[PDB]
Amino acid sequence: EWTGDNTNAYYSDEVISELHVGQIDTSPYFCIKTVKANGSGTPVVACAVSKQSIWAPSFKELLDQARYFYSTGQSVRIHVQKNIWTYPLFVNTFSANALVGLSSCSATQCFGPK
Amino acid sequence: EWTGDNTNAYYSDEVISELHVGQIDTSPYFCIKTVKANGSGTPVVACAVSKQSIWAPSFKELLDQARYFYSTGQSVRIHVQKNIWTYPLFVNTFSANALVGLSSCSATQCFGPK
Amino acid sequence: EWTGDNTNAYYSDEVISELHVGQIDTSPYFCIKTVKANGSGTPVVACAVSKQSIWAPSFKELLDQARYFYSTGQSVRIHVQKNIWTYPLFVNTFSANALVGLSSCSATQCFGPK
Amino acid sequence: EWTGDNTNAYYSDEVISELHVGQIDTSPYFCIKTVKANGSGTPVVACAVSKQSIWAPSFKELLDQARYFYSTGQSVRIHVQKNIWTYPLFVNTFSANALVGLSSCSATQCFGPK
Amino acid sequence: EWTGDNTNAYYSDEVISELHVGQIDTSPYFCIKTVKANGSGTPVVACAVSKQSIWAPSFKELLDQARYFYSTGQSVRIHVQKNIWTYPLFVNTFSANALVGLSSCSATQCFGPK
Ligand SMILES: CC(=O)N[C@@H]1[C@@H](O)[C@H](O[C@@H]2O[C@H](CO)[C@H](O)[C@H](O[C@]3(C(=O)O)C[C@H](OC(C)=O)[C@@H](NC(C)=O)[C@H]([C@H](O)[C@H](O)CO)O3)[C@H]2O)[C@@H](CO)O[C@H]1O
Ligand SMILES: CC(=O)N[C@@H]1[C@@H](O)[C@H](O[C@@H]2O[C@H](CO)[C@H](O)[C@H](O[C@]3(C(=O)O)C[C@H](OC(C)=O)[C@@H](NC(C)=O)[C@H]([C@H](O)[C@H](O)CO)O3)[C@H]2O)[C@@H](CO)O[C@H]1O
Ligand SMILES: CC(=O)N[C@@H]1[C@@H](O)[C@H](O[C@@H]2O[C@H](CO)[C@H](O)[C@H](O[C@]3(C(=O)O)C[C@H](OC(C)=O)[C@@H](NC(C)=O)[C@H]([C@H](O)[C@H](O)CO)O3)[C@H]2O)[C@@H](CO)O[C@H]1O
Ligand SMILES: CC(=O)N[C@@H]1[C@@H](O)[C@H](O[C@@H]2O[C@H](CO)[C@H](O)[C@H](O[C@]3(C(=O)O)C[C@H](OC(C)=O)[C@@H](NC(C)=O)[C@H]([C@H](O)[C@H](O)CO)O3)[C@H]2O)[C@@H](CO)O[C@H]1O
Ligand SMILES: CC(=O)N[C@@H]1[C@@H](O)[C@H](O[C@@H]2O[C@H](CO)[C@H](O)[C@H](O[C@]3(C(=O)O)C[C@H](OC(C)=O)[C@@H](NC(C)=O)[C@H]([C@H](O)[C@H](O)CO)O3)[C@H]2O)[C@@H](CO)O[C@H]1O
Repeated sequence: EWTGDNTNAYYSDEVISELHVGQIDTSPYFCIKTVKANGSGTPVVACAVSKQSIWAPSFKELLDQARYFYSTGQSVRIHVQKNIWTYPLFVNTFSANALVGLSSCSATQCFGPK
Repeated sequence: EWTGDNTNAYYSDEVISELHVGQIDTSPYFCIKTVKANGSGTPVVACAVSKQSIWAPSFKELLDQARYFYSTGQSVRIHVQKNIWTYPLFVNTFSANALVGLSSCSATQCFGPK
Repeated sequence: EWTGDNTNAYYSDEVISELHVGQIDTSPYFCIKTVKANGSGTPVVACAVSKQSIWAPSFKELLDQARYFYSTGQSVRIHVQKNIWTYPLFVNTFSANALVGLSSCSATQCFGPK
Repeated sequence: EWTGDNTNAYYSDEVISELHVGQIDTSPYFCIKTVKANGSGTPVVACAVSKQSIWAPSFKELLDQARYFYSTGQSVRIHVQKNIWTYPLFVNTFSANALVGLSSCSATQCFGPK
Repeated sequence: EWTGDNTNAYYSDEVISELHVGQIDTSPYFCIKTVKANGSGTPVVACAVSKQSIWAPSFKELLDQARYFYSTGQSVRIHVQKNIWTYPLFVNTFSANALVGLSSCSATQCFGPK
């Protein structure tokens, strides 16, 4: 597997606008909400769950990176894999998207699989 | 279990006003006090204990996130489970509330379960 | 044991004024000096030593918390257990106090045991 | 092996201009892009992969250091070993350069091997 | 062993002016350069190597504390043990000094062994 697999999806020129940390079924997790830097479109929501999904190994790196980009408010590219979380109340509150990568998009092009 | 279970409690539009770190029964722990961003109402006190309660797996994530929101002063929703801690002097000093989640809040929304 | 045991000592409305990191007898350690926010009294010195004393598990959390409170200069309550470190040259340079807790302070109270 | 081995390459007076975090083959990884502080020349891209290459032990230290230099915008020397990554879609998105070191730069000389 | 032993050396009223991270012999390492806050004297160079020397247990604490004082720019006392590193290319790039302690300095004194 790779963040850049064509079976994953991404959204460019986004800003991380909200951050949540919690626990589910023994696993700490976090979710983020992103919106278009320019105010258009519909929010993207994605979550990472410790020790859950094939993306578990990157949980801490992604949590730290989401925090960094959340604090700067800079434009970024969000990489997700759809339809991963199945807990229905969790999905209704957040989404089924697993967060699988984060890329800066500084005044050029987003620096990630494209 | 889940942060968002309706058997937990939450308080929206709060700011983390105080922070404490210590140790109990060989466990590092921390506590936070939150108040409404507008100053109304009664403070909420909640703690996390690294090796105790079903919420122990999220100790480090919650500590880091509480430290972050404390440093920014921004509005949050705090999620707790009531009636968890049992050492009477500890409960007298802080509360029986276990901290189980933290969500950032906009002016109109909080990004977490409700 | 507990930070809040009445056999420990604490000092309210202190500012962390100095910070030192070193190694002793295979153990990284840190020491802080604190002085009353209003100028009265005598400095307090306390240290935490990795993998040494009953307070060992808290070493990392306390070091991180002391760094933060040191960086802000805010008024804190420092909790110690006296007469723990016995290395006489160490003691003479620093103190025999083990650091066992740190609490933020408001105008009227500090957020921790008393 | 050593960051400073003469079989590695380095580029002085660079500014980290992009940062990317993801996962590949069960391993967290990050990539950075740097450009000459004066705008001449062409960008340098290098990546670290937490579980891969002889440089894996330094993954966390390099990621932490990269994030700090990225946040300051200061001029740095980036040290790489060429021709390490082999997955073609990864190489063509980023490069085959393994990141092996990062040095601050004085106004006249960078603090590291040359 | 102790940071404060007779056989170690120290330099007061310094500022950490440069920082380098790398890897050698499978071990992450870092080096710092310090200069007198008042511009006088000769710079001090010292390194820490994760799996090497009797000071290896303090690697991460010294890294974090070096990074802290580097970002604040405040004046410090740097403690070293001389003639530790032996690989000639490394010593000639950096120094044979092992970093063994860091102490905050006020205008009149430093908070550490002397
Ligand atoms: C640039 C211009 O002249 N006019 C833009 C127009 O290009 C906008 O269309 C988007 O532009 C951005 C530029 O970075 C992207 O190219 C975007 O493509 C993606 C994206 O990177 O966000 C590709 C992505 O594809 C994949 C395989 O993941 C799309 N994701 C999915 C699941 O399909 C997303 C997604 O559709 C969008 O992000 C919105 O959700 O787009 C272009 O679509 C256009 C957008 O309003 O406005 C002009 O100003
Ligand atoms: C409520 C129920 O369904 N059954 C109760 C059960 O909860 C009672 O309480 C726990 O019993 C266990 C023994 O199996 C423990 O004694 C526990 O005490 C501690 C603990 O060691 O876990 C003491 C601890 O105090 C200190 C100084 O650390 C408490 N920590 C704090 C911060 O207060 C913890 C903590 O409250 C719990 O671990 C949270 O889950 O509890 C008892 O609370 C049990 C016996 O008293 O009987 C049942 O009927
Ligand atoms: C070299 C050989 O003996 N036979 C070749 C062989 O090149 C092809 O197999 C690939 O090439 C070698 C075989 O060991 C590489 O090790 C590579 O393995 C990885 C690895 O898992 O370590 C693949 C990995 O790709 C992914 C998606 O993770 C590479 N990672 C990246 C970011 O590119 C790493 C990495 O390059 C090295 O670990 C660097 O040290 O190598 C094998 O997949 C084989 C066709 O499969 O053809 C033979 O001729
Ligand atoms: C203006 C005036 O009235 N007096 C100063 C006078 O204080 C100077 O003496 C130096 O002052 C600084 C104050 O922090 C230090 O005390 C310095 O001593 C050390 C030091 O702490 O840096 C002690 C150290 O000793 C040991 C055993 O490590 C010395 N290190 C070594 C390996 O020998 C270092 C080192 O020699 C210096 O830091 C410079 O590299 O000095 C006092 O020497 C006095 C001379 O500077 O001039 C007046 O201005
Ligand atoms: C009695 C006699 O003949 N020699 C001893 C001897 O024990 C000491 O010399 C060390 O002994 C072995 C021989 O290699 C060590 O391996 C050491 O080499 C390294 C090491 O691997 O630990 C090499 C290393 O170089 C690299 C590229 O990693 C050195 N690291 C650096 C950054 O220079 C380290 C390092 O210098 C030491 O580990 C620090 O403790 O050493 C030989 O140096 C000799 C002291 O050097 O004392 C004699 O009694």
